[PDB]
Amino acid sequence: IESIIKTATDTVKSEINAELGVVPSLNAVETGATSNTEPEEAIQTRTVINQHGVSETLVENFLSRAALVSKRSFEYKDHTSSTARADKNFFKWTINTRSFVQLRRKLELFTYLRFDAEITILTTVAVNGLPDLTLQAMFVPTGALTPEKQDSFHWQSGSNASVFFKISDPPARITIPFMCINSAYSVFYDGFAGFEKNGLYGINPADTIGNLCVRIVNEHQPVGFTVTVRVYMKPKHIKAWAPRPPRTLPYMSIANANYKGKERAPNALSAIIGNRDSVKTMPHNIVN
Amino acid sequence: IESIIKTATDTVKSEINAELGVVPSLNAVETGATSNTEPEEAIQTRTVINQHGVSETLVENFLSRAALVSKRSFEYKDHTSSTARADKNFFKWTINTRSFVQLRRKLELFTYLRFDAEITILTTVAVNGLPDLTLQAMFVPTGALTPEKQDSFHWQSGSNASVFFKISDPPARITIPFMCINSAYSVFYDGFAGFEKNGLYGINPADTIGNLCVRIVNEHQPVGFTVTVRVYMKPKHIKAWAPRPPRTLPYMSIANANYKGKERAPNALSAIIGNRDSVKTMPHNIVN
Amino acid sequence: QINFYKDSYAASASKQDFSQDPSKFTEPVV
Amino acid sequence: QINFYKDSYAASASKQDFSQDPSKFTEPVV
Amino acid sequence: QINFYKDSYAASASKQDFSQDPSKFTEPVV
Amino acid sequence: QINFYKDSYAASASKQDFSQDPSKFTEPVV
Amino acid sequence: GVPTYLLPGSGQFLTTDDHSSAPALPCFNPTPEMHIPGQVRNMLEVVQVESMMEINNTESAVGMERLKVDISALTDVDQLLFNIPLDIQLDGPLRNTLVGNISRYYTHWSGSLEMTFMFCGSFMAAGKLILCYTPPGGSCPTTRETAMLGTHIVWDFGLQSSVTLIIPWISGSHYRMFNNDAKSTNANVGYVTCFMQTNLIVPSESSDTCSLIGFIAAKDDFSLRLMRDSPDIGQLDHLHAAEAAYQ
Amino acid sequence: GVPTYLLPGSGQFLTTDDHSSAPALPCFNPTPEMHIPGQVRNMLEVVQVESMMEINNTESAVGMERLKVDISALTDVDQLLFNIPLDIQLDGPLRNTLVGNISRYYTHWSGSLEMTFMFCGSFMAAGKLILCYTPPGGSCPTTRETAMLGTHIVWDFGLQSSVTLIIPWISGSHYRMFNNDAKSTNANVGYVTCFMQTNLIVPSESSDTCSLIGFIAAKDDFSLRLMRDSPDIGQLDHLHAAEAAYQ
Repeated sequence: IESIIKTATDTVKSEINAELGVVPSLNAVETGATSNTEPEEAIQTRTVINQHGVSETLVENFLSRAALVSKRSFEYKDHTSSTARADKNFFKWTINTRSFVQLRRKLELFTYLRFDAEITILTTVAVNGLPDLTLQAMFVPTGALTPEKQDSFHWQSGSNASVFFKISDPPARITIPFMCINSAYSVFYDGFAGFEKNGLYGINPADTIGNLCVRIVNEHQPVGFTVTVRVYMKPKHIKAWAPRPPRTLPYMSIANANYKGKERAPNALSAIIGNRDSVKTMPHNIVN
Repeated sequence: IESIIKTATDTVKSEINAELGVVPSLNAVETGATSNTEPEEAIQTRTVINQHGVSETLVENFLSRAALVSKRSFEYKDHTSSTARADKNFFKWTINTRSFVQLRRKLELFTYLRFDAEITILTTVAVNGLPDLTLQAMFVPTGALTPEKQDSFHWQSGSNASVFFKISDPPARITIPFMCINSAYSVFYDGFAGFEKNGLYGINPADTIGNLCVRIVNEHQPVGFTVTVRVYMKPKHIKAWAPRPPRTLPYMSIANANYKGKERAPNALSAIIGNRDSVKTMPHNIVN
Repeated sequence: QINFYKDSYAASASKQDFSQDPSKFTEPVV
Repeated sequence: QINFYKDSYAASASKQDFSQDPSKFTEPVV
Repeated sequence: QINFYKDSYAASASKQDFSQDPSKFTEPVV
Repeated sequence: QINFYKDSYAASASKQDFSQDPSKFTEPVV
Repeated sequence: GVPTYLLPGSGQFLTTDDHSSAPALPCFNPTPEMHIPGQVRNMLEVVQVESMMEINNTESAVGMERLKVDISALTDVDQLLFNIPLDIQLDGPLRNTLVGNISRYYTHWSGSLEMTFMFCGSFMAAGKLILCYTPPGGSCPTTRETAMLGTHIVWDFGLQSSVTLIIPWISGSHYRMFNNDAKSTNANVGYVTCFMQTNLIVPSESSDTCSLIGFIAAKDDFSLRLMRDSPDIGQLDHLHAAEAAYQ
Repeated sequence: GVPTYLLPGSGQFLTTDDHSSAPALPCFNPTPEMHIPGQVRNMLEVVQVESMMEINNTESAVGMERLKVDISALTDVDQLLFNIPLDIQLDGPLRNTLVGNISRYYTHWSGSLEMTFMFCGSFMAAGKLILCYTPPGGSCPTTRETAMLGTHIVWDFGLQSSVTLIIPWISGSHYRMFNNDAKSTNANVGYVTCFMQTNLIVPSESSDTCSLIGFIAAKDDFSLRLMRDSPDIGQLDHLHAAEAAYQ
């Protein structure tokens, strides 16, 4: 029965119940249903008008908190002598909820999510005075042509949604829409992306938002700067389906749900909850 | 039949069709009409309520993305000893969609365009601390008197629409109206501008917006700065006529539609699409 | 609340959907 | 949407013209 | 258009006076 | 004019009181 | 134009602010909403589902032996079988539950709990248990005469194989905090203990060491507020291939 | 005045934002709108127009020989003539088409395609072809018994010189992506193959090697979203005379 629930439910008073046939404490877990034993039906209650709002447990309010999804300190200098592995004043980033575990465990509570990403790009700068650098954050789709240089002609943004912003400005906030080809983001994808057997397991590219190619629009300055670009994603307009067990073991990788666990309890493989002495030993005991 | 189409069309269900005389798969390309064979008329379909919106394919949404049209890094220093070819703290720019190929290929999809330019001028600065320079971007019409110095008396802007802006400010955004003498910008001009036979082919000056003379309002400072001025044009209020084949070969010049093509396929002259082994060879084959 | 944009996804978060149905989880039986 | 200017070209982009006629392209015949 | 000041001269430019009389120049005769 | 504060003294200057009585100065006699 | 002035709090990025922001892809048509089964619109739907306690959170219970409690036939009278730490917000048997892992995204919680114990002996195994929720203040009761003064349920083993020990919301305060102090009056919940009412009595062909699977859900009284990040997960370094998401 | 505060996203130039901006030339009178023929108000008008496939995208087909497929009289039974890669978003015969070049300004596409094949033999040339759209999952079918199990059309050569192989929109997902991975379940479209139904049979005065011009348009079902810049064009350096636009 679907009903609008704004506050937690009231408790009716109850009296002495001595009745054959009606055993409300006795329930069947084997049916899979959670026990419907009301607190009135189990113990003797008073009338309580419960005014506690349930609004902070809304899945919209649960997940619409702008959490960190990307962070790169990258050097901002002459890159004529640097190696061809570091960021030559730009970084591509396939937009990925899996990189940071606080938002990842929250989004992996559910199986399917339908949200709009409210990407806030916080750029901060340190010296190896601070410059007022202008940054471009060109939104490239999944697999499309990502730039090769800082001053390459992919940054002209004929159709890719670039956002130009400065360090001295407030952080650039754009709204990435619901960009899955399916009706929800498959947070877990039990299956393979490709038709051949070489495809990566669990990684649905429909779950992938796209690339976030971020460069610094200014040319290279005679001193080098370490520019750290933090990206904050706020899921919004959130519809969520099929909740899951929250992940207890520590994450190993962003590409999959591999597990190793801690060496000892808590959150270990053989023992998730921290150990105690016996089953009849109370750890936090009020001894006076 | 002109009709308002907000979503893609639904698919009606169909049944087994065995009818003489009515051959909907058989059509005539020689009439020039594209084949009106519905998917119901060719194969046996189900009822599909198609809710896919067609709004992102609107020509307004197609072309109203602010793309790069100009980019000059120019030195900002003492120009008393520099040669008389470089930018002595100012640059003139005949406003030109043809300089950068992402917006150019999009605007050369059509023959005639009627749009309002939403010019955003992003000025960014590098040292050869950063200064907070003030820039003037005086809009000069096509062929009118362009300034000769930084501190010349053409910059007083008695009637030319100057926009004064700083590097520390948000980028200066003005709206150039539909400024063609004709009812649309001739993107392609099969003809000559002059009455004599010396005129440049393809360049209609009615298609030309005008000059964008941009100087730095500050005087010369004891150290030299490299100031890069990026200009972003967003076509808006767009009416578009007579679409064309998209250009496959790489551009050679901004003044004309010359072509050389790549050395090899793809996008070569003798072979636009990349080659394969045979006509019966499938390149991306699902081999298990 | 404010939403001066032309896109309905660009609005603020819809923190008003108080309809819940726990009986598809606590009593999923027929 | 907002348009506090005195010129009608200075407004935002008119992304509302959903009238299309493909039959002047797909069926250009008489 | 906006004019949140207390002085009527402080407003924007009145670019709306389309009344013209060229006949006091082109035909100034009696 | 605008006055988004909760205090009536915090408003703009009241430059509208055109009531004058010079006859308590120019003719102060009984 | 419009005479404005910047307040304190201008240009600052609060993470939990709720403001309409600029759409990156204009006139985007999202994928049409399909009825996917099992929509959660409120996290208290997830909390009210039963989920197994690790009452056997000891050593030598490796992995899955932590979810069940081995009870045996006893020669002594009225013996303690297990006791359960009731700190949802702290580490203990309630932590890795649906009522526990979701409430560790919060700080203040209210409402009644719901402990369900499913006996998993033989059909020939007959026994009776008492399940005493003692409201806090004193020590964990070790004898049954001490514990049955509190809120309890006495459970016969027959056709129905589960009781519900409703843990009533007995608190002075409207909610209860996390503090890292399990012995605080604002945080401590009480003690659920279990004693042999009579005994676990099996015949010669049943196993002498039967099991108990302990569930906990929350009720419709339950409530959570003051959202925080979970202490159940951590991150010491970057995850593997997270540098390869940038390459 | 008005108590305001700057949000995150203040003073940033998003390229695709839609805001009214300051007019440079005030009280400008634009040129009056004249009825110019053939207005495109929606790019799906351009997509639904037929346009030639380069099915013969091989070597030794130089220039215009790539647009036609040479079919001949065959001595073997039920031979493969051509197969067409159906990746609109990737490089292949559909790329340089009106359905292809416009969809490479997008990433996600839906709706049914429309392949039209115009036979360009003699009037005396009689023949029959089958045009099998195989939905993806397996290899490209090389024998006709493998391919006619899929969606096909059998085409006689007579007065009407063209069929329409409707490629139906068979996808699990609502749309289909670009990924640079042509073998992905989200991106792969299937395989259109062509086999001799009977044979191409010409008399002694017709040319033995007739031709097929393959068109593709899209249908009214078609849709495009998630706009991107085209990979069909590039820019390594500045174009010629682009420095002379500043002089």
